Amino acid sequence: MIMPQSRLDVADNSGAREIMCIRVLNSGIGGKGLTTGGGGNKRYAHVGDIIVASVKDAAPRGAVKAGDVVKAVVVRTSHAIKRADGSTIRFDRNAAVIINNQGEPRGTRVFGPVARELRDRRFMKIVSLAPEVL
Amino acid sequence: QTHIKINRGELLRGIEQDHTRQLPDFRPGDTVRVDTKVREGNRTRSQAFEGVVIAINGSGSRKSFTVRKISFGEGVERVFPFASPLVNQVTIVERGKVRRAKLYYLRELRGKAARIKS
Amino acid sequence: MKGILGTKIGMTQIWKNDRAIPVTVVLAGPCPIVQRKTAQTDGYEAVQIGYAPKAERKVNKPMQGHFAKAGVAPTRILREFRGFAPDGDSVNVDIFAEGEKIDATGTSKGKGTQGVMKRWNFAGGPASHGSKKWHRRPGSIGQRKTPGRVYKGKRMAGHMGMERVTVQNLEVVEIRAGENLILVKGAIPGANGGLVVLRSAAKASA
Amino acid sequence: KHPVPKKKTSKSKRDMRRSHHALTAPNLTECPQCHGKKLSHHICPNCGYYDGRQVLA
Amino acid sequence: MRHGKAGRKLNRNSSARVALARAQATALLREGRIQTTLTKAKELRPFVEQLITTAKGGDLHSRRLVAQDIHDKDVVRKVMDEVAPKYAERPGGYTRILRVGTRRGDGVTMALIEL
RNA sequence: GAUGUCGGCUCGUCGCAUCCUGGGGCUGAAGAAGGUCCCAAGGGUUGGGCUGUUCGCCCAUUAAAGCGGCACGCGAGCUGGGUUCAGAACGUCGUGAGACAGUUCGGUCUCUAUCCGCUACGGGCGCAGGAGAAUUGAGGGGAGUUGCUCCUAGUACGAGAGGACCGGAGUGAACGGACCGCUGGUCUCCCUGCUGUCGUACCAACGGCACAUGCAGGGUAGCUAUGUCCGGAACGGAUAACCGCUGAAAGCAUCUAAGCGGGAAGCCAGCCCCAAGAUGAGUUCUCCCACUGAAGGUAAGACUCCCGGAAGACCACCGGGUUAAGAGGCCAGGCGUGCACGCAUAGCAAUGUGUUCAGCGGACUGGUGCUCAUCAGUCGAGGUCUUGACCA
RNA sequence: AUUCCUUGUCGGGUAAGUUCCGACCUGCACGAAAGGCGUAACGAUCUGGGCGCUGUCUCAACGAGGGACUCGGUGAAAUU
RNA sequence: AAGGAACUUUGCAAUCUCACCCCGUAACUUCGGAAGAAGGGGUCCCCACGCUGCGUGGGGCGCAGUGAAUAGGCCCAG
Ligand SMILES: CC[C@H]1OC(=O)/C=C/[C@H](C)[C@@H](O[C@@H]2O[C@H](C)C[C@H](N(C)C)[C@H]2O)[C@@H](C)C[C@@H](C)C(=O)/C=C/[C@H]2O[C@@H]2[C@@H]1CO[C@@H]1O[C@H](C)[C@@H](O)[C@@H](OC)[C@H]1OC
Ligand SMILES: [Ca+2]
Ligand SMILES: [Ca+2]
Ligand SMILES: [Ca+2]
Ligand SMILES: [K+]
Ligand SMILES: [Mg+2]
Ligand SMILES: [Mg+2]
Ligand SMILES: [Mg+2]
Ligand SMILES: [Mg+2]
Ligand SMILES: [Mg+2]
Ligand SMILES: [Mg+2]
Ligand SMILES: [Mg+2]
Ligand SMILES: [Mg+2]
Ligand SMILES: [Mg+2]
Ligand SMILES: [Mg+2]
Ligand SMILES: [Mg+2]
Ligand SMILES: [Mg+2]
Ligand SMILES: [Mg+2]
Ligand SMILES: [Mg+2]
Ligand SMILES: [Mg+2]
Ligand SMILES: [Mg+2]
Ligand SMILES: [Mg+2]
Ligand SMILES: [Mg+2]
Ligand SMILES: [Mg+2]
Ligand SMILES: [Mg+2]
Ligand SMILES: [Mg+2]
Ligand SMILES: [Mg+2]
Ligand SMILES: [Mg+2]
Ligand SMILES: [Mg+2]
Ligand SMILES: [Mg+2]
Ligand SMILES: [Mg+2]
Ligand SMILES: [Mg+2]
Ligand SMILES: [Mg+2]
Ligand SMILES: [Mg+2]
Ligand SMILES: [Mg+2]
Ligand SMILES: [Mg+2]
Ligand SMILES: [Mg+2]
Ligand SMILES: [Mg+2]
Ligand SMILES: [Mg+2]
Ligand SMILES: [Mg+2]
Ligand SMILES: [Mg+2]
Ligand SMILES: [Mg+2]
Ligand SMILES: [Mg+2]
Ligand SMILES: [Mg+2]
Ligand SMILES: [Mg+2]
Ligand SMILES: [Mg+2]
Ligand SMILES: [Mg+2]
Ligand SMILES: [Mg+2]
Ligand SMILES: [Mg+2]
Ligand SMILES: [Mg+2]
Ligand SMILES: [Mg+2]
Ligand SMILES: [Mg+2]
Ligand SMILES: [Mg+2]
Ligand SMILES: [Mg+2]
Ligand SMILES: [Mg+2]
Ligand SMILES: [Mg+2]
Ligand SMILES: [Mg+2]
Ligand SMILES: [Mg+2]
Ligand SMILES: [Mg+2]
Ligand SMILES: [Mg+2]
Ligand SMILES: [Mg+2]
Ligand SMILES: [Mg+2]
Ligand SMILES: [Mg+2]
Ligand SMILES: [Mg+2]
Ligand SMILES: [Mg+2]
Ligand SMILES: [Mg+2]
Ligand SMILES: [Mg+2]
Ligand SMILES: [Mg+2]
Ligand SMILES: [Mg+2]
Ligand SMILES: [Mg+2]
Ligand SMILES: [Mg+2]
Ligand SMILES: [Mg+2]
Ligand SMILES: [Mg+2]
Ligand SMILES: [Mg+2]
Ligand SMILES: [Mg+2]
Ligand SMILES: [Mg+2]
Ligand SMILES: [Mg+2]
Ligand SMILES: [Mg+2]
Ligand SMILES: [Mg+2]
Ligand SMILES: [Mg+2]
Ligand SMILES: [Mg+2]
Ligand SMILES: [Mg+2]
Ligand SMILES: [Mg+2]
Ligand SMILES: [Mg+2]
Ligand SMILES: [Mg+2]
Ligand SMILES: [Mg+2]
Ligand SMILES: [Mg+2]
Ligand SMILES: [Mg+2]
Ligand SMILES: [Mg+2]
Ligand SMILES: [Mg+2]
Ligand SMILES: [Mg+2]
Ligand SMILES: [Mg+2]
Repeated sequence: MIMPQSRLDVADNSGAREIMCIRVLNSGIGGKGLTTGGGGNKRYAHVGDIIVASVKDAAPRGAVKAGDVVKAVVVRTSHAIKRADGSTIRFDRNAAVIINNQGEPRGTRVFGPVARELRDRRFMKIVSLAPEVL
Repeated sequence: QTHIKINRGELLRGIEQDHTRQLPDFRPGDTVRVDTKVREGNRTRSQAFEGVVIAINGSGSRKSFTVRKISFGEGVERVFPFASPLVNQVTIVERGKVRRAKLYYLRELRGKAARIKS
Repeated sequence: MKGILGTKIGMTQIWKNDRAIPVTVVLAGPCPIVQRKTAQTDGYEAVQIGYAPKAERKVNKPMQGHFAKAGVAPTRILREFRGFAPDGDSVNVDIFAEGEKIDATGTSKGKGTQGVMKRWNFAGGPASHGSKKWHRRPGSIGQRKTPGRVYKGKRMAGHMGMERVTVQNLEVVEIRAGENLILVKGAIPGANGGLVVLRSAAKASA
Repeated sequence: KHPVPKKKTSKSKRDMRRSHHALTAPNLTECPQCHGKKLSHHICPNCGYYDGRQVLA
Repeated sequence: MRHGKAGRKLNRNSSARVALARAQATALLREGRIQTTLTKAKELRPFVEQLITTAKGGDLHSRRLVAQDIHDKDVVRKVMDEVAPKYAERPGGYTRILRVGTRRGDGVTMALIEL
C-alpha cells in the first residue's frame, strides 16, 4: 500500500536516495519492455508494482538527480504481504529501486532484501542484484 | 438457526486435526525455521530464517508464530503457520527470559544492545 | 437441479497441495423426500425435502399428517427444489463430487437499521471545516420544482441485511461422506448454525 | 430551517391516528391459594403466595 | 449492533456499573434477600453467584479475592465462614428471583433476589 | 405582505448533436495505425499543482479522461472561498459629505416535518368454513465497464520495416455482494505493569479517584477493511445501420414492390432479489368437524405470559417453557494474560529464585436438573346462493 | 494593500505555481509630514514556503458516554 | 492497519511538543535582543561514599521512570 505523496526509500546506488510517489501504474514486463496500461485508476502499489515518482532527495555525484521524474519498482512494503502457503512478510520500512522503460535497474547494485514476489512478477534481473529474496 | 443438536467445535476439531502439526516448545527464544522455497523453478530451494519469536497466535490448524530478523540492515518479520507445508522444521537457538507474550516493543529498539535475555 | 440443505458449522484453514485455502464447513445432513410434486398433479416439477429433526411432542397434528403421508420422522424445516427428481432420500454423499462448482444460498447475517454510509456506501460529509452532518448523512435528495418529488427506488437509511443471498460458483474442496460434512472454498452467507442450501451452479460456466 | 405544520388537522384525520392508543387489559388470573386477583408469573399481591408465602403481606 | 456482547449498560458508565453490582452484592449477602428493579436483579444474579463460588475456596486466596469486591470486613466473613460452606453441596444454584408487583412513581416492575 | 445569488461538497436522474467500449458503409482502406460518415445511450468516463472560481493552463496516467438538461439540479442537506451591510486602507473621482461591477484585511447561514413524495417496520380488514405448512410467478427491482499478456503466428499482408482480423486461454484494475478462516483494527474493566493520594487500624495485600478507562502493555467473541471468496457472462429469439437470396412494375438490372436469411455493449428472455392487496386476491399437502341456544362452551390451532436469541428502535421474526439443556450458575475443555497469594530461600537492601505452563477470567465449545422458565387465562370452525356435470 | 490590459516578461521554489519571492519597467492611476524609502524588537495581524505530527484526507472502522427508541409521571411551540 | 495534507478557500479542526536540571545554539541587531533559537542528553528504586537535599560511584526492576494530573511544536521568507 503505496499511494502518491508517500515517500519511499531507494534500494540502489543510482544517485537518488528518497523518492516521493506521484503515480501508481498497473503495468509490468511483457516482451517489449514495460507494458502500458492496466487501466488508470488503481490506487495502491504493492511489491512488484511499478510506480512513477519525483526524486525528492538525491546524493550529489550519481546517475539520478533531484526533481527527476522516475519509474521505480517497490521492493519493500511495511504493509504485510501474504503467500499461497499462508506465510506473511512485513519489512520495517518502505523502499523501491529506480528503473528504466525496459524494467532494468538503473543502479549497479540493490541494497537490502527484496520480496520474492518480484521473481513472480518477472523482474528477473532486479532479483539478481539483491542480497536476499525474503 | 436450524436447531440441530450438534457439537460445533468437535466437528471443527475433526476436520482440522488433519491439518495440525506440533512443534518444539518455544516462547520468545531464538529460532532456525528451516523452510522450503520451491518457487525457484520446478525445483526445491531451501532457506532458513533465524530471529526472536515475538508472537504465538491461534489454535488448531490456525496456529502461527511471528519471528523477527534483521537482514542487511533492514528489520524484517515473518509469520509462519505451524502446519504450513513450506515450513520444513523449527529448532531453538537459545531460550530467552521475558515478561510478556508479545514483544512488540522490540520493533523500535532495533539495535544490538536492545536484545532478548537468557 | 441437484441440491440439498444443511447447517453452517464454521470456517477454518486447510492445505491442499501446499496452498492454504479457507473453507466453510457445512453439515449437509440426510434429507428425507417428503412431498414429491409433478406437473401432472401440481402444475410444476419439484421435490420437497426436510432437514433438522424435531421431537413429535413439538409437532402440529396437520404437520404430523403431512410427514406421515410419506413416512418420515418429522423435520423442523422443509424446502423445494425445482427440477430435482431423486429416489429414496437425499444424502450429501451421492450427489456432490470433489471439485464441482456449486451455488451456495443462505440468509445474510442481519445488521438492523443502518445509515447510508453502511447500507449504500455513501461518501458522507467532511468531518471538519465546520459542518454539522459531520458525517453519516445523505446530502441532497432531489432536484427542485420541475422534478417535483424524490425518486422511487431512492437510497436511504434502512434495514440492512437479513436478506436472501446466493453466492455463485463456490468450489467443493472436500466431501467427508460418512460424517455428512462438506468443505467449500470461501465464504457462504449467513451465520454459524444457520440454514444453507447447496445447489448446482446456476450458470453453466464454460 | 424551522418546519411548522401547513394546515390544521381535521378531527377525522387526527382521530384516526389515535386508532392505535388502545390500552391492553391485563390478563388477570385467579390465585389458587388467596381469594382472587393475580398477575401471571408474579406473586399474588394479597396473600403473598407464589407456592407458599414469599413477601410479607 | 451487538451479536454476542454480554452485559448491560445500566444507563451508567464503566466505573458505576461495577460499583453498583458490588454494592448490591454486599447487600444481598448481608440481608439474605433484597427487593430491587427487575433488571438490576437479573444482572445482579451471576455476579453474586460467581462471587460466592470464589468463597467456596476456603483458603486465604479466595478470601482476598472476595475482599477485593466486598469492602465490608463483616460481610466478607459472613460469606467466607457462614454461607459458602453451607452451600458446599450445591452445584451453583445459589440465587433465585421472584418478581413482585409494579410500582407507582415510575411504573417499574420490581422483584426479589434471594438465596 | 420575499421564488436566498456564484463556486465547492453530497446525492443522483435524463437527452444524444457518442469521449470509451459494441456493430456497420466509404477511404487518397496493403498490414499496422488512422480519417470520416451511418446504427447504437448498457455500462464506464482517473489522481494531482495554480485560482473562490465556473471555465482554462499545466503534472502523471488512462479504453476514455464526452456535451448538455433538471429554478445556469441540489443552502428547512453542508459549507461560505466569490459577492452584495455596517469597520478600516490604498489607487482614482469629488471643494465636501461621499463615490465605481477597482483592489485589499475583517465580518451571526434560523434544535422539533403537518400533508404529498421517499427508505424501512407494524397494526386492521379483505381474499365465501377455522387452521399448520410447501409454493406457481402476473408484475417489478438489481446487474450490464474495461485493460494487459499468451496461443493461433512472426502466419495472412507487406520490397522491407513492421505485422493482423476471426477464434481460444490467462491475469488484473475499479465497482459490487457476502464473509471473518487468513493479515490486521478495535474491543470503557478479560489479564498484567506503573505514579500521586485517600482508605480498608498498621505490615503485607487490596479497593477508590486522577475521563465521561488515571496511564501504559497485550487482547478473546463480536463488529470491521486496507483482509478473503464470488460476480459482470455462455447459449437463444426479434432487431438498428448495414449485408445478402429468390424477383417484378421495363423480354436488362435491382436486398423490395409480395415474401425470405444474416446482423450490435442496445430490445425481449436467460442470472440474482421482491412479488397473489396479481380485490383477477392463484395452486398443492395435511388437520378439526358438523355443537348448543347474530351469539355462546368448544375441536384443530393460536395468542397472552415467562426465559433467551448471530432477530431487532418498537413492533415484527426464531428458539425453549418440567414428556424440559432455553438461559444463568456449576464442571470440564479452548482461548487471553504471563507465573498469583502465602511460605521458603539468597542478598545490608532495591530485588532475584522456587513452590508455579502458575494465579486470575466477558462475550468460546460441550456436559450437568443447582436457579428461573410456576400457575394458569384470552381468543378460535360450523361453512350463501345460481347454474352445469357426475353418482345418489 | 495603488497595475486596467494581466496568469505582463524572465528567474526562484513545485512533478506541475493565476498565489508567493526576486529582478525589469510600457507607473491605465507611486512619491516625499493626507510624509518617501529603510529598519532590530514586538503581533490571538495578513500572505507564501518548509520540518515535525497527525482521521484533514484515500476511507472509513471499532469502542465509550449524553440524546434519539420503549414504559410509567407532568406536557409546550411556531403554524393552520 | 499502510499512507501522511493527497483534505481544503485556508493544516480550519485535531494531533505533535510540554515541567525542572545539563550540554549547545544562526542570519540579523538600535549591542538590550533575537532566545525557551534550533538541537541533544538526564528524570525511578536500593546501597556505599562526600558535601549544608544534592552530587560521585556501584547494583535493581519495567515497554515506559516530570510512569497518573497540570506545563511551548518549530523554522525560512514577505
Ligand atoms: C441565527 C439564528 C437567528 O436567525 C437570524 O439571525 C436570521 C435568520 C433569517 C435567515 C433572516 O431571514 C432571511 O432574511 C433575508 C434578508 C431574506 C431571506 N430569504 C428567504 C430571501 C430570509 O431567509 C432574517 C433577516 C429574518 C427574520 C427571521 C428575523 O429577523 C430573525 C431574527 C433572529 O432571531 C433569529 C435567530 C435567533 O438567534 C439570535 O441570535 C442572537 C445572536 C442570540 O443572542 C439570540 O437571542 C437574543 C437570537 O437573537 C434574536
Ligand atoms: Ca409524518
Ligand atoms: Ca412518556
Ligand atoms: Ca502506524
Ligand atoms: K475467531
Ligand atoms: Mg447447543
Ligand atoms: Mg519482557
Ligand atoms: Mg442483528
Ligand atoms: Mg469521511
Ligand atoms: Mg408533478
Ligand atoms: Mg435554508
Ligand atoms: Mg435514561
Ligand atoms: Mg433482613
Ligand atoms: Mg472456579
Ligand atoms: Mg472481577
Ligand atoms: Mg406569501
Ligand atoms: Mg417564504
Ligand atoms: Mg442576485
Ligand atoms: Mg444517433
Ligand atoms: Mg468502429
Ligand atoms: Mg487496418
Ligand atoms: Mg482533473
Ligand atoms: Mg451531468
Ligand atoms: Mg440561464
Ligand atoms: Mg443553482
Ligand atoms: Mg432546497
Ligand atoms: Mg466572505
Ligand atoms: Mg482631491
Ligand atoms: Mg479575525
Ligand atoms: Mg469568515
Ligand atoms: Mg443541532
Ligand atoms: Mg433537543
Ligand atoms: Mg367459489
Ligand atoms: Mg381454507
Ligand atoms: Mg416476470
Ligand atoms: Mg401493482
Ligand atoms: Mg509454430
Ligand atoms: Mg512462438
Ligand atoms: Mg512472405
Ligand atoms: Mg480476440
Ligand atoms: Mg472489495
Ligand atoms: Mg459491501
Ligand atoms: Mg482478530
Ligand atoms: Mg483494570
Ligand atoms: Mg502496604
Ligand atoms: Mg495490591
Ligand atoms: Mg472517594
Ligand atoms: Mg474527589
Ligand atoms: Mg488524560
Ligand atoms: Mg488499553
Ligand atoms: Mg439479384
Ligand atoms: Mg429481416
Ligand atoms: Mg437472428
Ligand atoms: Mg446478444
Ligand atoms: Mg460484456
Ligand atoms: Mg371475489
Ligand atoms: Mg359465532
Ligand atoms: Mg386447546
Ligand atoms: Mg416465541
Ligand atoms: Mg413457543
Ligand atoms: Mg421445578
Ligand atoms: Mg438429561
Ligand atoms: Mg478455565
Ligand atoms: Mg536475609
Ligand atoms: Mg454454556
Ligand atoms: Mg488584477
Ligand atoms: Mg522551475
Ligand atoms: Mg513563474
Ligand atoms: Mg490554494
Ligand atoms: Mg487570496
Ligand atoms: Mg514583485
Ligand atoms: Mg500614497
Ligand atoms: Mg508629506
Ligand atoms: Mg504612514
Ligand atoms: Mg516602506
Ligand atoms: Mg497587542
Ligand atoms: Mg504559514
Ligand atoms: Mg503546497
Ligand atoms: Mg459504532
Ligand atoms: Mg404527577
Ligand atoms: Mg396555541
Ligand atoms: Mg513524515
Ligand atoms: Mg482537491
Ligand atoms: Mg492541495
Ligand atoms: Mg483567512
Ligand atoms: Mg489550529
Ligand atoms: Mg555579526
Ligand atoms: Mg549575543
Ligand atoms: Mg522572529
Ligand atoms: Mg529492561
Ligand atoms: Mg532508562
Ligand atoms: Mg506523569
